[PDB]
Amino acid sequence: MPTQSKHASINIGLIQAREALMTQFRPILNQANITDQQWRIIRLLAENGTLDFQDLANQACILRPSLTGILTRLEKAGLVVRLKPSNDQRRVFLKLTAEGEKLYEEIGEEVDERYDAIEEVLGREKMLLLKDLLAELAKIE
Amino acid sequence: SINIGLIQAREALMTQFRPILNQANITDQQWRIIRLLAENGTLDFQDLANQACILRPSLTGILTRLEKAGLVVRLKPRVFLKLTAEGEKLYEEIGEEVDERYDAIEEVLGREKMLLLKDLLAELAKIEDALN
Ligand SMILES: O=C(O)Cc1ccc(O)cc1
Repeated sequence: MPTQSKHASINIGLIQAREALMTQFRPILNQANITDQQWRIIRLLAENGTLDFQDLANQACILRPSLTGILTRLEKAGLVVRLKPSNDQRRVFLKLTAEGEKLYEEIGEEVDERYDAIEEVLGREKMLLLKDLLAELAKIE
Repeated sequence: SINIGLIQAREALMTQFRPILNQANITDQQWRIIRLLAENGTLDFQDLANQACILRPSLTGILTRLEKAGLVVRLKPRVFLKLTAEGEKLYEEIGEEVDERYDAIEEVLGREKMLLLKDLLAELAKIEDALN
């Protein structure tokens, strides 16, 4: 065995943590016919109201051409609508439709159950702390 | 959303470490595997798959290339995996630059916050098992 690095990999910790959430969320998403990437988008559009294409890619962490393809499909499905701003000719905003909002709620409630279970166990204070630290690490640069 | 927060925090780390891994001509997945092997000493294929969060056929491909590069050895003739001498060496020289970038990050957020995050992730993982 070599000498361990000074810092443990926060990266691997982040990856294992999200993957443990996904095994709990995978059957929920499968039944609603929604992928992991699709739900990141759906939950972000619901919670932010709207995001422009560029901000949506950064926050959902999806490569840009792949996001376009996903968006195209979500629009054809009637879940996502494009919003154009009167002060920028190229910039595109995205928002859930009525159908998209309803889908968010019915999936959102199922998903939130595990978040609630963890929160009743870990405590609201710690839960907030974890969310705030992730956001502080994420907003670096 | 802890889910979304987790992936955003990860994407932010990636940007900090990308230049280090690319200069070494190593991918995130390859580095992930090298670290897990280095830090566990020896692992079976399945355990490696689970800890790296990589599906088995995709892992086989990555392992195939790490072996051809002389960094990883399969134990032959359930399959076990181990780093070579060179793989260990690579872990140390890349690992040092990686620790350096972590020191810089820790200076931005603060050591206490970094430790808090590590502690909460560890507590999160132990809640997940308990609930199940
Ligand atoms: O945790 C590490 O080992 C550093 C690292 C972080 C993110 C990434 O994508 C690659 C390496």
